Amino acid sequence: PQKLFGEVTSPLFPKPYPNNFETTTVITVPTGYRVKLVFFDLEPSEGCFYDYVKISKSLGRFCGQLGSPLGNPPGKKEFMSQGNKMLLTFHTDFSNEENGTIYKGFLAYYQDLDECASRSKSGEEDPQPQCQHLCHNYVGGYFCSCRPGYELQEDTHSCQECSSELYTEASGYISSLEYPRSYPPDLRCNYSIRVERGLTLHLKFLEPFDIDDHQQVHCPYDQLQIYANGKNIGEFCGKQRPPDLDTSSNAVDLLFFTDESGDSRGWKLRYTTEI
Amino acid sequence: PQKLFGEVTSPLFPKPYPNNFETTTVITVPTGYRVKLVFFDLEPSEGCFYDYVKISADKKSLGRFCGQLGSPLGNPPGKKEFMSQGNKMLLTFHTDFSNEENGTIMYKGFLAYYQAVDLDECASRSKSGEEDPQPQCQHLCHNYVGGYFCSCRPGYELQEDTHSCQECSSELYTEASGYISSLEYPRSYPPDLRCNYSIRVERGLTLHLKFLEPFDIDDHQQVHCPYDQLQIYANGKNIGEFCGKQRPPDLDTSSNAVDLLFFTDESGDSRGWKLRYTTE
Ligand SMILES: *[C@@H]1O[C@H](CO)[C@@H](O[C@@H]2O[C@H](CO)[C@@H](O[C@@H]3O[C@H](CO[C@H]4O[C@H](CO)[C@@H](O)[C@H](O)[C@@H]4O)[C@@H](O)[C@H](O[C@H]4O[C@H](CO)[C@@H](O[C@@H]5O[C@H](CO)[C@H](O)[C@H](O)[C@H]5O)[C@H](O)[C@@H]4O)[C@@H]3O)[C@H](O)[C@H]2NC(C)=O)[C@H](O)[C@H]1NC(C)=O
Ligand SMILES: *[C@@H]1O[C@H](CO)[C@@H](O[C@@H]2O[C@H](CO)[C@@H](O[C@@H]3O[C@H](CO[C@H]4O[C@H](CO)[C@@H](O)[C@H](O)[C@@H]4O)[C@@H](O)[C@H](O[C@H]4O[C@H](CO)[C@@H](O[C@@H]5O[C@H](CO)[C@H](O)[C@H](O)[C@H]5O)[C@H](O)[C@@H]4O)[C@@H]3O)[C@H](O)[C@H]2NC(C)=O)[C@H](O)[C@H]1NC(C)=O
Ligand SMILES: *[C@@H]1O[C@H](CO)[C@@H](O)[C@H](O)[C@H]1NC(C)=O
Ligand SMILES: [Ca+2]
Ligand SMILES: [Ca+2]
Ligand SMILES: [Ca+2]
Ligand SMILES: [Ca+2]
Ligand SMILES: [Ca+2]
Ligand SMILES: [Ca+2]
Ligand code: NA
Ligand code: NA
Repeated sequence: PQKLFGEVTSPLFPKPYPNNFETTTVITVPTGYRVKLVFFDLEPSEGCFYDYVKISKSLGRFCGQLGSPLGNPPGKKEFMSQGNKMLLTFHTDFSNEENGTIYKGFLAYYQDLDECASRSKSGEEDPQPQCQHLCHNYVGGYFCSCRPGYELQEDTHSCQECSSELYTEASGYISSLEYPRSYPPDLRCNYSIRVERGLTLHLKFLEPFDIDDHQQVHCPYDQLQIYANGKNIGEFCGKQRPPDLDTSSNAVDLLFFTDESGDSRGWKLRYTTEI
Repeated sequence: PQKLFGEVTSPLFPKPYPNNFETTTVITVPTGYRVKLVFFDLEPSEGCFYDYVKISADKKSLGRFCGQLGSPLGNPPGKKEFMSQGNKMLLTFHTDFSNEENGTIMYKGFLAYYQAVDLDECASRSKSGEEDPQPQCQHLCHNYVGGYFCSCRPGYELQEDTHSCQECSSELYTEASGYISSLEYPRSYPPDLRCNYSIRVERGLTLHLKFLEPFDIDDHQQVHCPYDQLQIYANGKNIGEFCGKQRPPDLDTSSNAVDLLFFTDESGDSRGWKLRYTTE
């Protein structure tokens, strides 16, 4: 159910616990949270065979009076669960007169984290919430966010096609995915711009340019084809920047033909207007 | 109202921002909480005079910055977390009349996110525990969603302020053998208290008594017990005004019911007293 916090009396508190008893109380804090727990007048015993409060994978089993040394006394230390569920167990054997010739009990209190905080043991072995770029530590679970562009559909894990990234402004910057790091392969991209009618576009490339090339046949691996006003104007590849050009039109289409194994760095560009 | 999370767009996003503009968006997450905020394509400038985004917590200046992302020496913010002291967040967006720098006329804007992570004053204590308002607990406290409350001494529950953790009205005991001590042994006793601990055993028995060490009640050596008094009423009548440093001796009650009473001074130096009782 819905449990902010609560109090667990050992049954009959503060009147002593009845001997011969084993009752379990189970916390169910809201799912996706961690529980907190603090306070113990019971019978000490080495290893707590006589009496013990078993509490949780297993946290511990202890017994004993508060200010008593060599009685395994638990105290008031915090201990957080990994998941939404907490488990208490109370066991008192038949004798509260152990070490005989004839204990009140215990009254405690109970009350979240995010796997982006420290990636407990690994990122790809537990049920994968992790993200390559980043994630956020919030109250109410955890969601993801990546390097800007598309918003990584429903799973929010992967950080994702180039259908139409739109741009209808005069001058802008366009870079390949994740520049200057190695470019992503196996992509058929289209960057299209239709500028306000009555202009041509002045173009100026930048370095280091990087597309894996072949010096015997130009651009078998990757291709960078440029379609002007509806027609083909160049298949570029290599490492050194091609020279500046003028379009003489008000609208264009750019496309990217990449390989299936990326070693190179990429390509970055700038475009301006002139009347 | 009810605000889990949300995003603050520079007006007209992703289309560029209109110059001559100053719009302020204020987060009001539920009270008793903190806001968290992370992401910026704006105009860099030394000191962010041209354009700047001015942002602050409860009642304190966080910062004012600007500049493009991969730009050094532009005071660029990034996506770093910054938590408020309080429940209310304050964003301010300022654009001067000129974004047209280098003869190279223009920035998309900014699209951010804010959350409502709780705060629990039992987690830490900024500079001290006794200097911040309503010091909720001396002993311990609890870290919960919606603030923090306290509780002490499994008897009474620390009246209205829920700060102090203090009275001995009637602490009852109807068991055979038990241990009784002054409050907070072996440490020094609280003075100025009129306490009454009484026990009535099932009829047909007497009670054997055995003190424990070291006994301590502030005394005077010429006339006994001026500051503190330890008066003991058996079967309804008085049996002793005891004080000093050495333990009194064992006794036999000869009754099925008794009454204890304690007269404290208003200044404690001693430690206290501990005892054990059995049946016959
Ligand atoms: C990269 O991305 C660009 C994006 O623009 C893209 O260019 C676009 O190509 C497509 C190709 O399908 C064009 O779509 C249609 O093209 C029709 C051409 O007709 C010839 O070819 C047909 C076969 O495809 C053939 O059947 C015909 O007989 C003829 O031979 C055209 O008829 C059609 O017209 C509609 O256009 C728009 C919708 O885009 C409608 O609305 C108008 O929109 C514009 C703004 O876009 C404006 O605001 C107007 O006011 C508004 O009315 C319109 O009413 C028609 O119904 C349609 O155009 C795209 O037009 C073309 N985009 C352009 C020209 O801007 C590249 O090809 C991509 N590169 C790739 C894929 O490699
Ligand atoms: C420390 O704590 C003890 C408490 O144990 C306390 O002793 C208590 O003193 C008071 C005195 O006010 C007793 O209360 C009543 O005493 C009546 C005596 O009557 C004489 O004195 C009156 C003035 O005090 C005077 O007006 C009369 O005319 C007369 O001269 C007595 O009659 C009365 O009887 C009622 O007792 C109980 C309520 O206590 C009633 O209910 C019963 O309760 C028990 C369990 O408690 C059980 O469940 C029964 O089934 C139930 O019926 C009953 O009906 C009578 O009406 C009442 O006793 C306390 O009794 C007395 N407690 C004792 C003796 O245990 C000390 O003074 C304290 N010391 C401090 C504070 O320093
Ligand atoms: C166990 O026996 C009695 C309990 O009646 C106790 O007094 C004694 O000290 C105990 N033995 C120990 C502590 O060795
Ligand atoms: Ca027992
Ligand atoms: Ca979370
Ligand atoms: Ca390559
Ligand atoms: Ca501006
Ligand atoms: Ca709190
Ligand atoms: Ca004294
Ligand atoms: Na690249
Ligand atoms: Na004391």
